[PDB]
Amino acid sequence: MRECISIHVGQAGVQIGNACWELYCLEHGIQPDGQMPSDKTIGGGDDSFNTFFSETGAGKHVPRAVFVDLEPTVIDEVRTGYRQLFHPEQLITGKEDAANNYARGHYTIGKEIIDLVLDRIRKLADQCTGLQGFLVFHSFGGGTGSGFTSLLMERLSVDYGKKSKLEFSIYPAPQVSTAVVEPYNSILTTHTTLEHSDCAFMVDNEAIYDICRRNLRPTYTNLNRLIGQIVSSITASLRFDGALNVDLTEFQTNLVPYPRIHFPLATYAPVISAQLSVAEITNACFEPANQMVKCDPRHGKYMACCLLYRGDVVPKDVNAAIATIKTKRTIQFVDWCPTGFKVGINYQPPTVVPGGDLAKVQRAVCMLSNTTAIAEAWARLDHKFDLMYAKRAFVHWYVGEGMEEGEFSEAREDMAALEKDYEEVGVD
Amino acid sequence: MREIVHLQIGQCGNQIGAKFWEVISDEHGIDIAGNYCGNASLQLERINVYFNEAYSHKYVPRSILVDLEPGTMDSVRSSKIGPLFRPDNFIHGNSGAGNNWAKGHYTEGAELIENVMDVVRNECESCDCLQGFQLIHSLGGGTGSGMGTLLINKIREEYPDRIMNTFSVVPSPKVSDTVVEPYNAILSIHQLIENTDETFCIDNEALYDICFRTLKLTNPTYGDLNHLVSLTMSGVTTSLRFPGQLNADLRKLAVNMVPFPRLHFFMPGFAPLTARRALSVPELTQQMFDARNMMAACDPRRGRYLTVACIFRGRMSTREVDEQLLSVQTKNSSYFVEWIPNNVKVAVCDIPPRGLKMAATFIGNNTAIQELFIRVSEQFSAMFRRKAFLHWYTGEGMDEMEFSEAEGNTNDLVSEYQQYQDATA
Ligand SMILES: COc1ccc(C[C@@H]2NC(=O)/C=C/C[C@@H]([C@H](C)[C@H]3O[C@@H]3c3ccccc3)OC(=O)[C@H](CC(C)C)OC(=O)C(C)(C)CNC2=O)cc1Cl
Ligand SMILES: Nc1nc2c(ncn2[C@@H]2O[C@H](COP(=O)(O)OP(=O)(O)OP(=O)(O)O)[C@@H](O)[C@H]2O)c(=O)[nH]1
Ligand SMILES: Nc1nc2c(ncn2[C@@H]2O[C@H](COP(=O)(O)OP(=O)(O)O)[C@@H](O)[C@H]2O)c(=O)[nH]1
Repeated sequence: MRECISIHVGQAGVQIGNACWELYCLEHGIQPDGQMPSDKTIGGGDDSFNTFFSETGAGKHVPRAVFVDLEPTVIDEVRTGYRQLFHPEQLITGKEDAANNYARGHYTIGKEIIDLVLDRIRKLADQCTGLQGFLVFHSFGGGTGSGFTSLLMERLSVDYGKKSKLEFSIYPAPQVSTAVVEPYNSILTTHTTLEHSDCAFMVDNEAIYDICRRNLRPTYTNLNRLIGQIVSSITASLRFDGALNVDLTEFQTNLVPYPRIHFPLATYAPVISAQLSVAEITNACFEPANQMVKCDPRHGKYMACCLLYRGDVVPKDVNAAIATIKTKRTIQFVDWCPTGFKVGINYQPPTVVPGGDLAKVQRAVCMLSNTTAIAEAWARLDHKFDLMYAKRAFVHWYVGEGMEEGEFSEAREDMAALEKDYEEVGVD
Repeated sequence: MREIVHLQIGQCGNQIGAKFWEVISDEHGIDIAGNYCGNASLQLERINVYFNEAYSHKYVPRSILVDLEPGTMDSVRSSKIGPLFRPDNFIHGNSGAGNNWAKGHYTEGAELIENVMDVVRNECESCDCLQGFQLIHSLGGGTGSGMGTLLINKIREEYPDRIMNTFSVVPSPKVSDTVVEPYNAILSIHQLIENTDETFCIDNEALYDICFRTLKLTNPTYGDLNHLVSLTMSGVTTSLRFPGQLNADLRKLAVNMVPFPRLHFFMPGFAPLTARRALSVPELTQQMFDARNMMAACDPRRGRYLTVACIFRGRMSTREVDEQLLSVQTKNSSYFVEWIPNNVKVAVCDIPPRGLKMAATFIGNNTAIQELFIRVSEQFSAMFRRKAFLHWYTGEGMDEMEFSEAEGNTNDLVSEYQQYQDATA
């Protein structure tokens, strides 16, 4: 009765989406060719995975996925190393990359390909009768994953204004960065997709790299597998039995009070090399060094918390863990009915990759919590933006593709307004 | 994969291109018949940028060898890679310019630019998609610099949305006996400022200094300079020839390294330089940023690195490379600009060049390149204040205001380089 259409933009989006759909086929027991051993006896939908997976006339469980990138290498990698799982009609490739430029993906190179992607989106939405919205997978640093994401968000806000759209962005990190103008692309795609995104799980690769270093340099494959595990346990409640956060409106209403403040934070305790009590893994979700964003939540104030437990976790001791968490004076909630940790427990254990990077565990926990600590990350990004705009560095690569000089000042004003609104939330 | 069309103008460009193509075909495992014989699947990956796939497993390069004398073409055909190159792509004139920039920029370059335009259009209309043009030439010669700048102007007119990468060799008095070379160098520098987006400033003065001090060879023979520039060009193009984290496929390299449309003069270097030996990470890193090791006559202590793309080749630990380069960046924070954060990009390729276990190639848009454009301009001042050989160039229709315009543009480039060096975050 409900459908979701995953959208992956950029090389990071395509690789993360392929890893995530591999983990979704692993967790739901779907065979890689597309068939299902147990649940194909019915042959129909609405079996709690119909929000993601569509069934054709041959019984194949093809995911409702759109892989869009301006480089066909990763698309051919998905189509070769999967091929019968993903239809080639819905996998859109491109000719020329935007090459770490927002304006190239937003005005010239993405504008010659936006209509075909919109037509493919409408074609995939025609099979959906009760669709909720779209999951946008992209990355902040790239040229495709910022410019084409911004143009796609503009087109989906003009054409699909009754729908809610998520966001799955990758925050740039100095450890693994292929560009220098990642602050410029990130600030421009934040200013353009501020009014068109309703939940942005921006995760930086620095935190994933630090977790892989201290618990598991690690390459992009280990980062991709860990990020796929993180996103799979984030969206575990949407593809399983209904406790909470089973819809996009539930995500938008449990965590996002403001039209602009839609940047949650995820935290994961059970990262072990390939047991642990409930109280310590609940405590480890409040550790600032285990968060998916490199920031300190103790200097900010919380707004919401949606603890999602995976595996055989008894619900009696979760409340005792909640009490032992709340006895500490670290958490300082907001002062207009802040509620608390809305725990929902899924009894299906999470499945890890056989011989991959994470061991199979019985107790798993994730903390989808909104806070004002993301304002430190936006202050860092605007500080890097201000350092490269006092002397107008790298400006000409964007103006030469149709953009104007005043767009950078407009994005700076928008980021100043976002920082001011975060401060006004943070000040009673 | 995308496709790059290679262009070599002049006998210096032809000789260095032949040595560079031999080094690449040794590195990529391609024999003289164009058939793959390597042992790694990475060598056959990203091969369509340089080698055209002909019939019966023949990987011929898409090289356009352009000259004005047939002796250079006969020397190319007499070498080992002569049958490997495309015979239909040979273009040669009858009479060379002979250190005459006006003769190669207004008369003979103009009379052969239609033929090289037809060859370029024939190569480009067969492209699935065009990535850019790589140009290798010398700024001092007669048909080299003039025909390179005329080809640059024609390419920028025909394909304004394509990159232009130039391996421009700046002439030096220590290896070249011709006196009129500051005229050609300053005129080609003024053309490359206004009509090119990338420039690899390889200087023969620093090559002679490297061969004199490091290799302890008194004679600056052209074979050793050819081998050194070919090794440095292979180490630079290992980003384009092999997939990795830093692809730097022409446009990405220009987005990373070039902050301004005039200040796009690079400074390539090669740390383990050996003539025709323990290798490790911190010795290679401390040899990477040395003044003596770099292949341009510059002083990096007097300038600031605007962008750095240090690429390592071989089997090395990536964590130790990252730690050593972070220690280098923190220990020498006064040598880098503080208003461009994270300006050092590191990539590691597992395939080393042949003859070396490990390699270390650095590309940089340092501010110290303005010393080279002060040296060449001040040699141009000593040759224009007395109008030496000015009757040759002005008799070909060139105005004498053209030299004043080129001198003013290079002085403005020096002034803007110094102004952006004096600014601090
Ligand atoms: C101040 O006193 C001096 C001190 C030193 C010297 C050194 C002395 N002269 C120069 O460099 C002058 C270069 C000007 C260009 C002129 C501008 C070319 O357009 C002329 C041209 C040539 C051919 C065809 C059409 C047009 O001539 C050359 O390149 C000639 C090419 C010819 C021989 C093939 O080649 C040489 O010159 C040699 C033979 C290879 C070496 N010559 C020298 O060592 C001279 C003087 Cl006067
Ligand atoms: N975690 C993770 N990040 C990635 C991956 N691939 C690319 N990135 C991010 O992408 C950023 C740089 O962007 P690009 O290299 O241009 O890749 P892109 O975002 O897909 O943009 P395009 O190349 O134009 O498609 C880096 O900061 C990385 O963090 C990946 O596989 N895993
Ligand atoms: N590094 C290097 N430089 C060269 C070589 N041959 C020529 N040059 C330089 O190129 C300049 C001459 O240009 P040239 O190619 O001969 O011009 P042309 O005679 O008109 O084709 C001289 O100033 C030399 O410094 C070489 O083999 N190696």
